[PDB]
Amino acid sequence: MPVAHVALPVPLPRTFDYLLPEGMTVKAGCRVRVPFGKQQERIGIVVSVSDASELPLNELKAVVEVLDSEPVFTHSVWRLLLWAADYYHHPIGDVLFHALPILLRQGRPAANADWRTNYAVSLRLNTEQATAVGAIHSAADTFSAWLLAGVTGSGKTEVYLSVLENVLAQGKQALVMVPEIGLTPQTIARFRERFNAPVEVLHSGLNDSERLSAWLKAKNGEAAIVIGTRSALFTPFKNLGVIVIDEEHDSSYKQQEGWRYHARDLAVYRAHSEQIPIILGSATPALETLCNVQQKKYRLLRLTRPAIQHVLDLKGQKVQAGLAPALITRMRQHLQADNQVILFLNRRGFAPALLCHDCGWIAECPRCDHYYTLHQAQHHLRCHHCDSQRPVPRQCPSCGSTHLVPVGLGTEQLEQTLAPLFPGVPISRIDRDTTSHRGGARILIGTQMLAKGHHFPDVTLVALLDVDGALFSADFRSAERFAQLYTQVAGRAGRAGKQGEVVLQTHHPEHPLLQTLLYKGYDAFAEQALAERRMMQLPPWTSHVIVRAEDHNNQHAPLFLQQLRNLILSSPLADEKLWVLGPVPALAPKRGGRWRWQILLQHPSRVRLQHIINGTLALINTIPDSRKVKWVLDVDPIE
Ligand SMILES: [Zn+2]
Ligand SMILES: [Zn+2]
Repeated sequence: MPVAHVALPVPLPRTFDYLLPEGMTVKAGCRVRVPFGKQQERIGIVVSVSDASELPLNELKAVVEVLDSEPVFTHSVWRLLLWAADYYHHPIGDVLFHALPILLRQGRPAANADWRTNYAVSLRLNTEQATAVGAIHSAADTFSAWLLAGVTGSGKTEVYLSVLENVLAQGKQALVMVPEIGLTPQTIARFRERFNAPVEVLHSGLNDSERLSAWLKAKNGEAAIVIGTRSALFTPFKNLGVIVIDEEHDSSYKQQEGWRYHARDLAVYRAHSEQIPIILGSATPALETLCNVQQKKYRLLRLTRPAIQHVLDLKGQKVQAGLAPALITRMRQHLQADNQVILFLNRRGFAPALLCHDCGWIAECPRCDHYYTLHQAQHHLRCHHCDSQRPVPRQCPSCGSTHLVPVGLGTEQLEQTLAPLFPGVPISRIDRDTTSHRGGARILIGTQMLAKGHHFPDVTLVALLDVDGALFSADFRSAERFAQLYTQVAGRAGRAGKQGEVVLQTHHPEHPLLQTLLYKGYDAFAEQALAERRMMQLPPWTSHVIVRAEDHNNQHAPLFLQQLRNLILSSPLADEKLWVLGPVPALAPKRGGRWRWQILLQHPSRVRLQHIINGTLALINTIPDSRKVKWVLDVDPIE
């Protein structure tokens, strides 16, 4: 009598044991229908089969039905999901079901209702592009990870297409991932045209039957290329030969609710498991990717080859609605010409800092010298790093001025205060934030990078009002995000024959990172920022895990996190290189009627930190408050 160890779609980090009735057989990765709870039945996925259970066998119930004779996961996806459930510390049943098409989550048959033998290659690459294609061509049957770095217009997409052509010429399949925002009509029609082979485009418009039909075609070899967003990483393939991740830095590859996986990292694990090349492409590569190049874990392939810009010093200026006087003037010049203007601000929920508008002084924690977070309503400064607290001072202590201003505020009523300064001028946001156009003069308000397929040809002035927020944020990654945005808009501004203008406002135009970025470029900024991350022992040079908790009384969550902190620190694996910081309020400390708190775990070794967390979680029942609180583990947070 075998025992099936079954994963169910429930938020418990365990499997559930069932007996197989005589005559019924099943294997790992097959779905089953099983009893669950008092008198309910659910679909589960068999994780393994053995002849034993931790419970007495006479306490086990029987599997009702086996749904699959062949598994619904290929090996490499199965190995990736089991590895990820452990590394992200997420319930195995939630991981496995989240990776399936909806119809298969529901228990329906994995069924509905070639190009290989005769592949026809249907173009002049430059030297640099041919070197890149050739390097991946020679690397085709073992694992290797490549950063393809080149500004927009340097020909990355043509390298991708030639690599794919070579992969299809081998009779192998390909996976192409693009950001959520990336599946444009032009992009898609481009791919489909180049390949005389079936291409499946997993775009968010697809209904569940079409998503299953594409899954089946990739699994059985009928589709040559699957193009999709972060979840396409779970696509089964018969014979996968390459993975391409376009725009590898984009934050849409990190899932930030439920299972918080990072598709970029999991795609590299998948390439290592399938023993194939993965190409990560970007005009503004993430620091962790540049760190992987410097450490020789990734290989670099570089592709190489005019807007007016002004940096405005805010110090002592008579601002109107957070806009420098000289910027207001420029905006009037462009608006009078019937052109459009984009203002970029920090993201809503940004945790503001406090600085002197006259001399530039920034409020800093005296204990640990990190920049303070300003809480205006409560007239408090609070340190996100060490949790110290001070009243807001009446005077700058460096110069004596009373003109202390918050930095990093979003479009807080700014729509209302911009209408006075620009009467009769329509105002409109452009952020994809729609709670889950083409004309003359207009002011556009943005808070993040535009999509690669998202252009506003009638914009001739971009203003960056997010500089101070980025530089003096309590989030160490904000400068990196700002550098990536700046490089995009500067590149987009007046690509040719359309004179563009970019204006940056800051109280610190001389800031050394900003100077490197503006006059030496992204790559130089990135080398400098990476060196500073290393000195500070921050990601990508150490590993971080944030434990986030919330409550309805501003007491349960910090108490639970204090206790979790002590339990972590008491781990037999906890050494001198482990830091556990906090508890501290989240950078958005309260949303709804909930208080949000966190601790940060930091270690140089990703695997050691994983083992420390594993030992802590095996003892989580030692902290009974763990069930009085909603809490999650966020491994490798992008915060
Ligand atoms: Zn501090
Ligand atoms: Zn001052």
